[PDB]
Parts: sequence; C-alpha cells; structure tokens
Amino acid sequence: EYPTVNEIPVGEVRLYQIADGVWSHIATQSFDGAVYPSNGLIVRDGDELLLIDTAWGAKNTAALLAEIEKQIGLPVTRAVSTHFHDDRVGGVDVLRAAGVATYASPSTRRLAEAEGNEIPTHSLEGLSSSGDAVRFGPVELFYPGAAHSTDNLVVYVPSANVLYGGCAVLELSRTSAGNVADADLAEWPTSVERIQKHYPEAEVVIPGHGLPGGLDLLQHTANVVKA
Ligand SMILES: [Zn+2]
Ligand SMILES: [Zn+2]
Repeated sequence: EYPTVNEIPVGEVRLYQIADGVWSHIATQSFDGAVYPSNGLIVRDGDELLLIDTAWGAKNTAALLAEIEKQIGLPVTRAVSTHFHDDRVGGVDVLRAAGVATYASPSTRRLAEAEGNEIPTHSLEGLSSSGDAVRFGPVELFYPGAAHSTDNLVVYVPSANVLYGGCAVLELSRTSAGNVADADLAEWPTSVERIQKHYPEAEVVIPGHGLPGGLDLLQHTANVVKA
C-alpha cells in the first residue's frame, strides 16, 4: 500500500513508514506532459528530523511540513538535497522560511544556481569524488559518481539498512531512464555498480520516483540504462 499518484490529491503529500524512525514522503508534480510521484526521506535524528529532498515545488513542500507535524510532531531541523533538480531543491525557500537549515554538495549548489533553481544554504564537505562517503547525523551520504546527474548523491540509513537512491535509481516498472538531459549515460551503470558494492546489506531500496523494493532496483537500473 505504497502511495501512487492516483492516491495523492493535488498539492498533497503522504508519508509512508519504511522502518522505525524512517519514513518516505510522496508527492506529485506535472513534468513533460504527465503527472509523476516523487520520493523523499525523513529520518529521526535524536529529538529532531532529518529531511532528504523537497517534495517537488513550494506547494508540495509546505504540505510536507504540515504532514510531518501532524503525523510525527518532531521539528525538521536539517534538509539535504540529493541533486540540483526541482524534485530535490524546489521548495528550499519554504524550508528555509520554516527554519530548516538546508544542505547540498558544492556541486549541487553551483548547478542549482546556474539552472535558476533554489539554492540550499550550506555546503556538504567530503563528497567531491566518486566513492566518497560522509556521516550526516543518522545517515551516510555517498557520492557514487555521475548517473542521472553529475552531482547525484545517495543516502543510507544504517539502523534499518535503508538505501535511498534518489533519481540515480529507477523503480522496477520503469521502462526508460526518464529525464536524461543532465545524465551521464556512459558513467551511470558504473556509478550504480559502486552503490551495489558499497551497500551489499541494503534491505529496502527507494527510487527517486515510485515503488520501493530490494537490491533488484539497482540491477534493473543498470539494465535499463545500458539499453
Ligand atoms: Zn533529476
Ligand atoms: Zn527525478
């Protein structure tokens, strides 16, 4: 009973319990002639919440904050954007106005600015080269290399062995790689292989869009991109 677009009223957000102290957030947005869902993550960080990614636009991100307060009731104090596109940074200004400290890699921040997308305030150090990993409260942030975008990060939650792939990871039902305009199609299968090798104990894998599954999403992603 993972929410899909037909279950999510316009401008609304649903939360889904992944594990103890780990939720995904699902919202929908228009893109290229269709309505897409997209996923973000919420992780308990002590007495606070760590947010991964906006809910794709200001409206959705406002709804996300209201839904978190209603369902969980701990303050969101920090947010990480996993790449520079609007399903990851669109809503940063809302998060900042709400008192959330926003974070992204230096590369994500530079690309966001160049694209005219919203810019997270704070730079994440130690993610500049492929294979780099840093701890950020209750998660590990990992830079696997260029894939969906040159800057894309993935997020691992050690307590629950949850791998959040963002848009570098495709849902099983995906037939195409989606928006490849900023992708490195040559490097993407290799970046996915670095994810597979780094997180062999992953039990849940959450794509940027659509249904969670297992490690199979990673192979499926490699296969689709190769084709
Ligand atoms: Zn993207
Ligand atoms: Zn996306």
